[PDB]
Amino acid sequence: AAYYQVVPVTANVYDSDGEKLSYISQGSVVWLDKDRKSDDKRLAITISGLSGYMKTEDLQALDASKDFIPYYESDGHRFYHYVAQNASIPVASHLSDMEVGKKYYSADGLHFDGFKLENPFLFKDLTEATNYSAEELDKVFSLLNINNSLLENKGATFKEAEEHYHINALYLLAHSALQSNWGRSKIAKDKNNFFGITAYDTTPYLSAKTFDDVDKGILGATKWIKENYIDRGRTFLGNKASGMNVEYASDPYWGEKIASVMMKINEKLGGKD
Ligand SMILES: CC(=O)N[C@@H]1[C@@H](O)[C@H](O[C@@H]2O[C@H](CO)[C@@H](O[C@@H]3O[C@H](CO)[C@@H](O[C@@H]4O[C@H](CO)[C@@H](O[C@@H]5O[C@H](CO)[C@@H](O)[C@H](O)[C@H]5NC(C)=O)[C@H](O[C@H](C)C(=O)O)[C@H]4NC(C)=O)[C@H](O)[C@H]3NC(C)=O)[C@H](O[C@H](C)C(=O)O)[C@H]2NC(C)=O)[C@@H](CO)O[C@H]1O
Ligand SMILES: [Ca+2]
Repeated sequence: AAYYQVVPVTANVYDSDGEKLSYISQGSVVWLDKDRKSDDKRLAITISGLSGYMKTEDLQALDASKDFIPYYESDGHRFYHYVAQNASIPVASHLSDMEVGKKYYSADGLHFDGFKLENPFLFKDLTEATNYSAEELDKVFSLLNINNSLLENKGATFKEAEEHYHINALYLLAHSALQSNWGRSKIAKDKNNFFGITAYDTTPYLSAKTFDDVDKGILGATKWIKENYIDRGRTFLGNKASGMNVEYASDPYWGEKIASVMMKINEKLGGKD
């Protein structure tokens, strides 16, 4: 088959030596790589920029004529990634080379047969500060109709976290928005944990770290990200080949999702970044 789906909760991706390169989530769809050798035990695959090997034990073959395969599609204004059958995210502006309503396929969301995307937020150095002020960040809640968020009116805390830890506050807002449903998930409300800190796939709620209050949750999560990712040379969102997404999340499109939120916020606030 050309496409395979991940069966267990997570599955590893390996190099030719059998060394672990990353891990990907249940239901993820990987492409068979016909330029490398597969055998009975391991398939040469590509996923979210990463070319490696997966155990056949962890995979189920798909039929693209009846099973969902992730794809990209333009509405004539934005290009969307269908990451699941009923969920899309905007990744880029429409390019004249895109046919509206045509499904496109890409192993990295950057290289397509007929055009190339820039996803600048996906590769932006997260140690560079946002050009948004605390007051501008606070405006996003009204502009994106975000109701009942624990993060409302916390722009000043995001900017303090940026000042102190040298981590982009637009990224911190977008990461908390995506990971905790704008500070409305049960982990957010119970644990003041807006960033999925130690929310492991096997037991996400139980494993998630606890913080004392909303401000200590924003500052403590920022500290944790700085010490565990930025200071260890993971300085951009990325994908399964490089960046924070290699280790931070099993979801192969975690980085693309956060970059999409950054893109949406930046457009609403006037394009300063
Ligand atoms: C279309 C769209 O936009 N959809 C949105 C939707 O995505 C939103 O929902 C949110 O989705 C997120 C994924 O995109 C999901 O992310 C989860 O987040 C945590 C943190 O990122 C992550 O946890 C990782 O788990 C692994 C284990 O599986 C750990 O790796 C282990 O670490 C051990 C110790 O270091 C090590 O011994 C083990 O060997 C290793 N295991 C493996 C297999 O390698 C990670 O630990 C790392 C390595 C570390 O210590 O640094 C751990 N990361 C961290 C930082 O702790 C999950 O993988 C990830 N899940 C997926 C599928 O990616 C959000 O989940 C949150 C946390 C939650 O469950 O509440 C999810 N949020 C919600 C609210 O559902 C959605 C929001 O509503 O919005 C949609 O629009
Ligand atoms: Ca190696």
